[PDB]
Amino acid sequence: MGPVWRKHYITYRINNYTPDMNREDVDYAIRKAFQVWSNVTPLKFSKINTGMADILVVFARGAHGDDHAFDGKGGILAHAFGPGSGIGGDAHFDEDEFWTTHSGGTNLFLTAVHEIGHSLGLGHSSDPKAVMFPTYKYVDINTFRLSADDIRGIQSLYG
Ligand SMILES: NC(=O)[C@H](CCC(=O)O)NC(=O)[C@H](CCC(=O)O)NC(=O)[C@@H](CC(=O)NO)Cc1cc(-c2ccc(-c3cccc(Cl)c3)cc2)no1
Ligand SMILES: [Ca+2]
Ligand SMILES: [Ca+2]
Ligand SMILES: [Ca+2]
Ligand SMILES: [Zn+2]
Ligand SMILES: [Zn+2]
Repeated sequence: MGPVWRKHYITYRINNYTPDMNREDVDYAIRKAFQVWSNVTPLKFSKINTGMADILVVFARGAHGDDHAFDGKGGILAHAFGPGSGIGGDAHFDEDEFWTTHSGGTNLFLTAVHEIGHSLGLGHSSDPKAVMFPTYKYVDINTFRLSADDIRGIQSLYG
């Protein structure tokens, strides 16, 4: 019962890239994270490099221009705004973390799946198996799957 996008074609743009990973790996992680949600909804996501994207993906540090300042290494890893114009939908990742493609540091893909959930209108789950649970936990990314609770949540918003 949070806000939803009132359309099924949603664009995203990667505003900037963490130096922790190569650009191609950031692109891949974000694309795959969007795919997780498109797989179970009518939503389609297209990356754009120019224009006005709905969801802006940002890596930033500390106080970074909104009311949700980061806290340095550890603690909060990322945050995102629910659907709406402007900053609505945007997903922000704390550059003070060490973003990775793997089990070391903080896995970008898994964190992005969680944040994009918020960008689409989901809140937190109390189900410890849900990607929308409030605390990060590395799982085998090649066997990762949305929980039934996550699928219930997103299908209740779209479709
Ligand atoms: N406490 C911890 O274990 C870590 C430690 C961080 C560190 O020191 O490096 N920190 C967090 O988990 C923080 C705690 C923040 C707080 O409440 O104080 N959580 C986050 O930063 C969240 C913040 C948030 O909710 N943003 O919207 C970000 C977050 C949530 C996840 C997510 C990913 C996968 C899963 C998961 C769980 C079970 C199964 C599966 Cl398949 C996946 C569920 C959650 N990824 O990013
Ligand atoms: Ca936006
Ligand atoms: Ca932090
Ligand atoms: Ca970093
Ligand atoms: Zn922010
Ligand atoms: Zn969250």
